[PDB]
Amino acid sequence: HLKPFPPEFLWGAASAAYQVEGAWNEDGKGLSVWDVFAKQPGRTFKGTNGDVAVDHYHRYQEDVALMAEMGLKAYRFSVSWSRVFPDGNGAVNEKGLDFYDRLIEELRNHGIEPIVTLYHWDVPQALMDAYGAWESRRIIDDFDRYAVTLFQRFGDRVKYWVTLNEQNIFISFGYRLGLHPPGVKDMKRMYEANHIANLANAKVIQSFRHYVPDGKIGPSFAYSPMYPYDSRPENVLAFENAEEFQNHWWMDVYAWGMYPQAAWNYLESQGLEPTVAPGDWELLQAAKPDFMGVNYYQTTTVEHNPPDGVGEGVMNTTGKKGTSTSSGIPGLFKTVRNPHVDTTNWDWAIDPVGLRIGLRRIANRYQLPILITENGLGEFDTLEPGDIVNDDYRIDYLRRHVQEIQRAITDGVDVLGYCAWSFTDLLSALNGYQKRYGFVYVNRDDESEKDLRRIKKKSFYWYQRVIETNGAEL
Amino acid sequence: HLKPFPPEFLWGAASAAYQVEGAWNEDGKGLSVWDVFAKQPGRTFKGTNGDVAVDHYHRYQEDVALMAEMGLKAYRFSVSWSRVFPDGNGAVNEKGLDFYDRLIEELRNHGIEPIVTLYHWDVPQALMDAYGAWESRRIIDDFDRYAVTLFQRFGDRVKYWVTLNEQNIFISFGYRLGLHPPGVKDMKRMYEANHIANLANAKVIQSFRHYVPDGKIGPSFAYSPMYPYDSRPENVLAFENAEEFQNHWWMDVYAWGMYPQAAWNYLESQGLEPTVAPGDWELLQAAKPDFMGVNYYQTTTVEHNPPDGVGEGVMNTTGKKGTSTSSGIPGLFKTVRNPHVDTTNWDWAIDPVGLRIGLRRIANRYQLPILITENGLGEFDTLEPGDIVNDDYRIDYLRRHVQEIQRAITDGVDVLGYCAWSFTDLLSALNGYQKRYGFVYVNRDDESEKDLRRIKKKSFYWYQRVIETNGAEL
Ligand SMILES: O=P(O)(O)OC[C@H]1O[C@@H](O)[C@H](O)[C@@H](O)[C@H]1O
Repeated sequence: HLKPFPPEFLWGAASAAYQVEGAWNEDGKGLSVWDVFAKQPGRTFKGTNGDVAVDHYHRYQEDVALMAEMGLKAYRFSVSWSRVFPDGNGAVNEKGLDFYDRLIEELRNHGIEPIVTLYHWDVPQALMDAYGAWESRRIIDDFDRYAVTLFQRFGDRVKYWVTLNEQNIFISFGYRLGLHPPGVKDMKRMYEANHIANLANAKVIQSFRHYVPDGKIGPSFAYSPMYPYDSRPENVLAFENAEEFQNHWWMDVYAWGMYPQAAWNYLESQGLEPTVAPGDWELLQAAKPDFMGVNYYQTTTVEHNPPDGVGEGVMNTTGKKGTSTSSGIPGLFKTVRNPHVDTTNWDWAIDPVGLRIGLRRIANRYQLPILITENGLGEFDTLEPGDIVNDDYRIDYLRRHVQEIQRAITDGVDVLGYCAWSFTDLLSALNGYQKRYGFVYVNRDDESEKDLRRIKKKSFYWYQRVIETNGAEL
Repeated sequence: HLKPFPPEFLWGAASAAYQVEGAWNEDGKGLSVWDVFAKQPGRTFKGTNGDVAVDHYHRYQEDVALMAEMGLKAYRFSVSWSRVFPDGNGAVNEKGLDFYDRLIEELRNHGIEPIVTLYHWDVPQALMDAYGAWESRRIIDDFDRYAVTLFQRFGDRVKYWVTLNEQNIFISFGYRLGLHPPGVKDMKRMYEANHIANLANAKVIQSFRHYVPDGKIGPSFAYSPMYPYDSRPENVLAFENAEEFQNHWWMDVYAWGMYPQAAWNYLESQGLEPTVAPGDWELLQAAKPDFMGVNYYQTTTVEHNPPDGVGEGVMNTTGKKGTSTSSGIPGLFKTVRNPHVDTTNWDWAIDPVGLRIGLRRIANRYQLPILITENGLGEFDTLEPGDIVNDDYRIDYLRRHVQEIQRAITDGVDVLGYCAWSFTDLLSALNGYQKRYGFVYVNRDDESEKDLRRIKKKSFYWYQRVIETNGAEL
């Protein structure tokens, strides 16, 4: 006897500003770090970038009309900081705020709840130039000024807010793997920038309690739950290390204001632990979120990794299956193909039960409500003549994950909503346009913008029926 | 680089009153539930009982002398409730208090730290007769009065106190499996008596803060960390359920004062959740321990168990390897032999890495210091000519486990000490005398009581050398 989805369950879809808006230099918008980075040769798939993306900036009315047709209860989007402060921390660009005001008014006029993401990796380039952006404590008050600007302008109309989207990704990709701006490969700098982002997160949550006393706020963590390969004790210990280093390192700080101790000591032993200032722990412990935001796509299985073992592996950014290779931390753990699940063409594991496990782990460890801020299937789509897209593979993926959400709710996890990535097709920062996630196909590819026309996929009508039945009919 | 064991690490050994003392009816001692239960035919191995045990009650001076020869830093023993209150409540028996006074003086006069366990399974039969012992809230104030009596008489000389030893064992065995007093097979009653035991533990810890303000106290949990069989999502989920149901169910209450929510929901859905009265949560959440006590012998590997699957299985009280079979809870998990570790003749997993994992899990989840109150190998010993007991198998087990403790300490776990089970051979209620745990052989078996003379085993001299080098030489 499964519990039903609660009556006000937030059935949503999501996007991010750099990935969907376009209009990169219009109406006073400044450069973001992604404007600059993506135009460096070799940084993005086929040199794709967000100059135009899918032009949501100009076409938001058509897109919101499609959301209304679907019956979306919630739409999660991010605000482009460089539209609001073109130089990051100077005078406000009113035309920038006005875009998001028009967007929010469009959502509310169709009965859709806005979910505002403050930060989706696009800090203005001017802050990188002035002081290195997230690597400097100066960003704490600059991010707070920006957050409070949005809180005051939109807090009367927006109840649900996300602070940092996938801090573990934009920090580790920007400072350990060098795949995001600023392109650094330095573990000491990574953990320093990470600590500053933790403090910025806490500061803005503190501010939120003053400026939006009846709102709900949380970070959105890129959560891949770890599995041991088998019951060999060394592999279970590898799993303990992996879960703590990859997941508790972030979520313990979000929930408890404390880093986990075994991980801290391993970094201390390598001279990698971040610099801690007086007041840091007090701020991190005082900023309790209303929920843990969860971006979930796949689990990760790990096994023992000797001290001279595997480090950085090969990442699949082309969609040729089976091209990724194991990665890990020497002495702690390394990843291994999970033989009991299938994978996508980008080698992401398809593990709906892993979402139930992840939701249970967060509830069991932190007792926090969860907002699923991202989940979806990135795959090639074929436009068939007559403007038909039969993405049964995407329906099957979403269906099985939504079913496991219902089992977690029945277990006692307080799930507040589910936001599918993505509403329309959009730019994947590192994979181009052909790794599509949308309910709505956009007619363009990596070589041509074509006409950017919106075409409803079969998954569009499937999710429409999920929402109409409140998830009773999947 | 391994860290050294800290300078004041408590190198110890342990026993339990009913298993070691004898003198079951001397100096006004009342009958305990074990006095009565072990005399019923078929309850214990070959009808062995603790009428004489190894007669430590009359030979404690000899046993403490052997401790001083070995160089024990600490000795963990339990106090017999029926020696102190033959009735459970009512008049204190001064000759009962006087025995533990003489014991504690003997330990202190040889520079050995006493660790007093308040309760090891032997509630006076009178309380079982009057109101069902642990199934009644009356036991909360009666246990408290007993504990406070011990705090007042010995608080000045005893710093380390253990409240309930293996609450999960004497509750589950006594009310689910029917193998311990009172021999019940009723899960509803088990969870009621468990809840009262939780309240009793909390009340005594609160009293402890008043009466022994400079002491350290905690429960000692029988911890078998759970492993998933493999990375099949359904088997990881079985591991989440097993770890929560078998371990978090107790340790979450000890550390946070809360039951885990999914396990609670499962029990409530079966009409098995305990009765909560006003003020239960407040008391349980106020009673933070100074440490988590850990009795570790083995890990458990689990796998998926369908709704129509395995329940209770066969236990090995014989010593014939391969007799035990799988057990579990239908729909949640069932146990499976771990193909990657060896096992004893009683089918217990030999998994020293499992101890490090369990220590890491407790530190990672609760951030508590750990006192390892029990660890040992139960095996057959042969007395060879020349008073030689070559228990190399026992040395091998202990050495590997101590080595993993050192790695846990190096990882950052705060391990306060290590109490091997047991100092002398003693009585196993369900396994008899031939499953020996001691550093010191005791001359008796299940048939012949002989003279009970003490003989130092090879492992006695090994551990003497461990303590002498503070663990540098294993
Ligand atoms: O585009 P990707 O890398 O395939 O992932 C799909 C999406 O989910 C997460 O990674 C991010 O929050 C988004 O920026 C987007 O990347």
